[PDB]
Amino acid sequence: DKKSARIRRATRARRKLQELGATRLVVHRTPRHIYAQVIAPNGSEVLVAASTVEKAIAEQLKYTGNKDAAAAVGKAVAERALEKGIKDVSFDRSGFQYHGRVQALADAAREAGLQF
Amino acid sequence: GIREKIKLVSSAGTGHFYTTTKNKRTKPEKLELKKFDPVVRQHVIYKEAK
Amino acid sequence: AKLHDYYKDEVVKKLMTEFNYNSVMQVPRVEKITLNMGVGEAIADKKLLDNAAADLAAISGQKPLITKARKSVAGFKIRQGYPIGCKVTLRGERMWEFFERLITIAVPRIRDFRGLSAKSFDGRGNYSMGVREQIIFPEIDYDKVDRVRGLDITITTTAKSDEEGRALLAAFDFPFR
Amino acid sequence: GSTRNGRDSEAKRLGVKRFGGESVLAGSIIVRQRGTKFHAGANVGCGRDHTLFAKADGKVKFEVKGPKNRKFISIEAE
Amino acid sequence: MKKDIHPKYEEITASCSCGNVMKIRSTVGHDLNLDVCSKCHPFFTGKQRDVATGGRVDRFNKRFNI
Amino acid sequence: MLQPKRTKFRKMHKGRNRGLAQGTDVSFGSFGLKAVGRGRLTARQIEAARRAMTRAVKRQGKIWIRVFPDKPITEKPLAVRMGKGKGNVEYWVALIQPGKVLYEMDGVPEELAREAFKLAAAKLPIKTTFVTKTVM
RNA sequence: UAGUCCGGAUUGGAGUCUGCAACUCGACUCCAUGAAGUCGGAAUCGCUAGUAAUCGUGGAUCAGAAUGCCACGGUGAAUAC
RNA sequence: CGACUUACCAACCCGAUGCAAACUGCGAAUACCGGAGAAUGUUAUCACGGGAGACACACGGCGGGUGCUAACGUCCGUC
RNA sequence: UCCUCCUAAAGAGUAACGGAGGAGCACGAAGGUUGGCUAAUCCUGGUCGGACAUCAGGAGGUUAGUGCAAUGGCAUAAGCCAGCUUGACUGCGAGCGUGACGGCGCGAGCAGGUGCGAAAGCAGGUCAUAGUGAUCCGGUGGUUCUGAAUGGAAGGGCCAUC
RNA sequence: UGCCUGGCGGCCGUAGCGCGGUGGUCCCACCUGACCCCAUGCCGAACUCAGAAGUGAAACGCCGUAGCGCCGAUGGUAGUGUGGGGUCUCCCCAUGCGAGAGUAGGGAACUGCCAGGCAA
RNA sequence: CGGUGAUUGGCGCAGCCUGGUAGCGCACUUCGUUCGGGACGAAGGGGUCGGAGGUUCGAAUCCUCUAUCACCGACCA
Repeated sequence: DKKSARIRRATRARRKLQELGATRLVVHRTPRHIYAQVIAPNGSEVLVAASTVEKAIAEQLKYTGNKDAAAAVGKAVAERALEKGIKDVSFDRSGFQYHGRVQALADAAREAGLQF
Repeated sequence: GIREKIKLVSSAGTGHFYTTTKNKRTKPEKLELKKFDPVVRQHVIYKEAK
Repeated sequence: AKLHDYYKDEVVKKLMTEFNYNSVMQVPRVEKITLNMGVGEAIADKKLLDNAAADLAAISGQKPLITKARKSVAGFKIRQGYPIGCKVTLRGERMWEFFERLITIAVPRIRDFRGLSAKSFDGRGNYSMGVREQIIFPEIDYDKVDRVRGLDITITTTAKSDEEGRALLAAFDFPFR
Repeated sequence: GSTRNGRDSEAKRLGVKRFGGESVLAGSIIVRQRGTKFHAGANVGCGRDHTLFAKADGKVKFEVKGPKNRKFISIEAE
Repeated sequence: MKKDIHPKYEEITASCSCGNVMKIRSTVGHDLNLDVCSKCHPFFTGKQRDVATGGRVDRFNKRFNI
Repeated sequence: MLQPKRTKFRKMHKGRNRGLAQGTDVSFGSFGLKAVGRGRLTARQIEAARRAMTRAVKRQGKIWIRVFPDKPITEKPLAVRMGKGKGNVEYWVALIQPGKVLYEMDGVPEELAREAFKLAAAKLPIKTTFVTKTVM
């Protein structure tokens, strides 16, 4: 299976990360409309959520689901995370290898000022 | 019984040494471990000796 | 890949009327072709496997992977983690070229050929044939080899029944004894 | 005749030392156990012998979580 | 695919005795001369000389001559 | 002699025979031989009470044996002092609770089964009774 | 210089002769097939002159059926202290 | 080289039936730890200091190992 | 002498010449970090190849594995594979557990110096429980700590260790 | 505010299996090409990149179906704390607790935060 | 009554210790020599380690239980 093999893949980075009570940054790589959101350490509510499925992001991008679209998400998350007074977060791969669009979404957050 | 003991002597100016065991009759090569030296306060590469 | 574009609008279109499918993705497609070579006698000579690995470098298009022993039995004197065979799992672009070279100019090179068995299916639609010579492929120069033992071609498709995968190979005329 | 048994060992004194709501000062061993019969939860650490030691001078509380129902040991903070 | 470990994949031009010139991608080398292809092979005519092989009454009447 | 085959352990504890029985209802046959007294039946006692019972119901018919011993009993030899290990296994007993059906029988009339369970009850150290398969 | 263009058994098909008739149970021919066999252990045989060794022919027996038997010639040694 | 009849033994699931100290998809009563509260009990609770004795136990109930579910037998836990 | 189960009576502990088994090792990778993966046993097909080698597919679910006999535990895997490394480091250590004691065991956190990972983070050994013996005496190296008038040295003391 | 869908949780089989049906303008999956970023102890199958022609086939979500799994009464039974008794290797009485298995039955999950589509 | 050590071709012995092979002297089968036996040379055949049941990928080998085959014991009242 493709979906359930990734859930057990990320569970090591979920159960250990919520044990420390860290405000986590959960990314969800998809070949179209890559997602990213900021989740409170209680696990039941979120604080900042932004991606290319909204009409305020995809109108300035040619294709949603490549590297320069993932750079537009990670910049848009860090501009909204500083408005809530959230500086120190922890990145969550969510079962994706830190090579491509999940790295450019993490590089663009570290350029804007999201300290992790 | 088979696994005899050796002495990892520091290559630095001091004479501090760690002790350990090594099976000679199966893997006869010397150890080149890199542990902390408490006298020099450095991380000097250790060498095998008796 | 001559018969890759022939698959797109002369084989899929043919199979939509034989088993009355309703969607274009319901057609059985072929996934991979795996070339095992069960050398077996590598406990005596290690270079016998290296000569067996050199035969898949000419019959297939890439380097084989040696296969370690899954279990260990004493009836053949093998241990856990010993290379006892070698496989080539070719798929994608080079498999339509290998399937072109196999059924056209390598199956008629079989000595004492009457036809392939039509009952060699595993109840899912995956065909497996077995040949007994290397000289059915033109890439072997006939002087560097010293063993009669050939290989076995396994064609893995995405069918569900034996009749459903039988009509997929039947478009390539697949002589069907 | 003769016998071949008569051999055992120093009983290891395992089990739970501190139960339910019973204030434990940080670093206090709670459960001494063979494997992870009881798993470590909130504020409670797990040692190299699967001794769940407390980590915050508070209470205790056992639970069952996930989809395996493993008694779990947390620490209410008082 | 990887580099430096795989053999050559140069396209060649095969040919049989029936004149069926067909280019393939293989690792033979310079050229290739073949015997038969999927066509012009005795597989659909090979079974023609197999059905009417048996029979002993028609063998007998050739020695009866009338 | 009903004897088990490759038990997990050779010798087990003595154990008490407290509690009630489980095999109360007559399931396989139509007439049962239910026990009333609390005792135990050695492996020779099942086979001896089977010979005196099967012959009275002459071999046509069918007899179910609802008990199996699977419990070893040790016995020290003569002129052997106490201790120095556990004794050697000699025979196999079946722990019989009150209410356990011992034998069942079908294919015979009610008169033939009545005068045959009495012949098997005199081979057993426990007091038994005559029961019949009831509906539900 | 290879079990190889050596060797020919075995076997399948098609035939010829003889004889009343060729399956048990004949001889020969055509095609195909290709085995053991690479000089043979202990031990043992024949021969000293046209001799041994090698090659072919003929006769009896006989409708047909010999590598056997009986005869005829071609080439032709070595050694006997 | 191939196989025809098949009084018989019989693996895994299926339905039913029992057993186990070294089996538990279940599961008590007691017992033990911690917290709150009334009453009672010559602080009956803990720590330190001075002095010991004792370390051969026996029986009865209950849960047992063993012995023969034998012993005013032996070995355990509580009263 | 030590370790595992039961007896052992649902906290711990608990005896017998009671019932079953093991240990006096090993590993520089079989340790640490990061990344990825899920078997056993059957069924069918397929060259030698057969009950069992290797290849493809299905059921099944951890009945497999965990270096080692047993118990508990393991899918976030502690099981398997690959890359990099030596935290198998030094000085401590709040706080408890278990012992009559000698002792043993877990351990958050501080300083220095590193390893892996982008980072959060983990690592002062191995899934845990056996793989071991107190003292005296003597040996090896370092540290002027002492050193019998003074200056050395011998011998003692401390640390690491046989 | 409703219907959907996607991500993150509580709860962990009343929540999981099987059968039948259904979903593509959103979303999701399959797929497309891979010279390049990366990588296969061979294969781009996995991982990774650049795109959107086709499909809802496989996967996933939703609904129905009890054919299994699962939950679970009330009563009864076993067991047992305390005090007595007996034909005392076992059982009963007074009182307190009260199973397991089984039966009637329930049962095709509920819900919190945010984003997108649609109808309002 | 236990305790110690073996039971491998038709005979009895090495092989076990230290797991991946079943071997030796005889005997038997055939040929050779002799008129013929016996003797002697040459070729060849025959067990799969008492049985069961562990351990490992694998057992004659390692452990446990058995059967009868030998030796050692069996006290002092």
